[PDB]
Amino acid sequence: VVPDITTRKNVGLSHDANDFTLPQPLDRYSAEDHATWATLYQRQCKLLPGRACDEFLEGLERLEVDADRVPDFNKLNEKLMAATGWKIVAVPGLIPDDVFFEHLANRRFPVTWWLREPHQLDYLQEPDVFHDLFGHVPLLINPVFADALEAYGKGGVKAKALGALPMLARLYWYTVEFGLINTPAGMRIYGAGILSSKSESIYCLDSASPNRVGFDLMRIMNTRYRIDTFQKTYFVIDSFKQLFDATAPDFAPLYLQLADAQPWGAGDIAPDDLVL
Ligand SMILES: [Co+2]
Ligand SMILES: [Co+2]
Repeated sequence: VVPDITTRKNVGLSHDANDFTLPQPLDRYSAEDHATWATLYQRQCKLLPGRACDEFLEGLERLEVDADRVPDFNKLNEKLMAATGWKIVAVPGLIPDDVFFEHLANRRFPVTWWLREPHQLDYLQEPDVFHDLFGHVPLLINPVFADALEAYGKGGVKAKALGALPMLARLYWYTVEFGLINTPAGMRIYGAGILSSKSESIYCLDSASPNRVGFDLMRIMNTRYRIDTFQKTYFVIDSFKQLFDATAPDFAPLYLQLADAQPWGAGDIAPDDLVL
């Protein structure tokens, strides 16, 4: 057993014991880190036109996400706060789900502060600052998307009280992390896990292999996912409004009905799916 990357990167740093935040450690970014950031940024910006939803590419520009260095979170926050009242907060790496949703409930988006090493350029399993900031943050300037996230966050309390955090986590995964959005110009991507990826960005739109299924709240909350492979199923929304509107009803009876149900496997098609 050797220390994992999260442990190694955080040596000598602390974090709040309750909310897991710390000030962004600006001094810890090396020349190599800025170069790695610049390489990832350039790679994604070459790949994503015609694949990412237009709002994502626009958000990168409106927030002035740096092309050439790891961004200063405080500086980005000036723009994000003026747009939708959100801010990003630095965290050490993966945090508990209850803490994560509590941040979202308060319009704080947690971002892992450290970056993958150059040898991990192609892929990192852990979240890092490229995935969290480049992948997740640009859409937070869209007020409908931002409201959906806040609503997910507020749902954390009820989910925790009912032992249903994993059901809310599935909704988050299949929307915020791996969601597709249909447009008159064809299918586009809004999931951050795809937007920061070297290759999943290609597969999710070009391959006949994955299922593309119309968004359905109950179906999604009853669907397993895997973290270590490309998604076998992507869920497709018509608009960010659909995401927000999905949060309108009381989730409590949905959780209880699902508590004793057998969940769908990551690759299953349910009898009632709208398959696209
Ligand atoms: Co700790
Ligand atoms: Co993510």
